[PDB]
Amino acid sequence: SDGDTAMKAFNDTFWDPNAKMFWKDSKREKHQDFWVEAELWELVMDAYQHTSDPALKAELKTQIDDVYDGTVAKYGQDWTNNPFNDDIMWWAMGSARAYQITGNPRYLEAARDHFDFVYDTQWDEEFANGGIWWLNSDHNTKNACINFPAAQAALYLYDITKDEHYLNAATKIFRWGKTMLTDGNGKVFDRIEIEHGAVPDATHYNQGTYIGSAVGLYKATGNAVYLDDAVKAAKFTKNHLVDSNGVLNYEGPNGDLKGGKTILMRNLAHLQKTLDETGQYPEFSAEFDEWLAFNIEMAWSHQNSDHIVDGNWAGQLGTYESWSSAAAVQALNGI
Ligand SMILES: *[C@]1(OC[C@@H]2[C@@H](O)[C@H](O)[C@H](O)[C@H]3O[C@@H]23)O[C@H](CO[C@H]2O[C@H](CO)[C@@H](O)[C@H](O)[C@@H]2O)[C@@H](O)[C@H](O)[C@@H]1O
Repeated sequence: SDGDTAMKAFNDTFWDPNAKMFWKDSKREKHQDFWVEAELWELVMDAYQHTSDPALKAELKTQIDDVYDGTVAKYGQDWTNNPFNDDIMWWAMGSARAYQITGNPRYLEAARDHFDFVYDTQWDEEFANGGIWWLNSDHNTKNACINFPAAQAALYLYDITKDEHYLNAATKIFRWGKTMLTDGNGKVFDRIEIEHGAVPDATHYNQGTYIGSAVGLYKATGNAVYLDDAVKAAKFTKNHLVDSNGVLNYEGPNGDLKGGKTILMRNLAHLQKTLDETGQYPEFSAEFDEWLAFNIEMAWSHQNSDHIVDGNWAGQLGTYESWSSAAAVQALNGI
């Protein structure tokens, strides 16, 4: 469908061309959190790939560079002092994508140096036979929100570099996460803690990065089991993390989860594209396409007069937030 109207509205409402960052909300008092800015960077990249408007395309090309420059101006070039390994990995993954799109070597160095720091210092086999720690300050839990994004980042690095080290990393992370952070049936657990074990709370963004890593590992290897793993996690999402009418849930008020549909929709588009160009899971592909279209139309129907959609897609039409509002824009820029 049209993703151009939604992307331009999002930029008009939230982009700060002075700081080269998105505002956190329409009160324009604070810029977006560090990790979420990486996900809005990926949204700009997805809209760049989706649009057929050469004017908007050229604007988004410049914006891909600006989002990086604005974050580096505030946080510096070296993010390895951030205690959240997931914050570092969201940026390493965005930087890998920026290189795939542009070939600007600065984005390969940012991706590789941040990925290497996390994988080389935060992968551990002492606890639970594998997995990356959530934090580099304290080691108490290993989480879906670092492990699956790390597998995805390693798969982008393998595509760019052809260095089998990165496919090895992706495979080891994903196999460990499938074993320790899922039920084997498509449900992705939040985390596994040293004292209390697995925490089997499922969320949009952890289903999403699991599906994206499984699809990426299917594309790298040709092994149909990884695509089956992705389809099971997609089916779980469609059958559990929805309301009684099939609309994806609103996961607020938690600020990190409120915009999680953005990451889910990005990765569900990857799966849709792979099913469409392979003839895999034909009955599911048709039902998946109908359910995605239903959700995207519900989101479209929830737009305000400025073409901004808050994250409560099933609810009635205040201050708008860039992370909650990103999910509809992503949904309309599927690649
Ligand atoms: C903790 O994570 C917050 C965020 C991440 O969302 C993000 O990856 C970011 O880069 C880094 O700053 C951290 O909270 C997340 C949400 O926790 C709540 O929901 C879950 C799922 O229902 C629940 O299990 C928790 O108890 C919280 O109620 C969580 O997804 C992360 O794993 C971290 O625990």
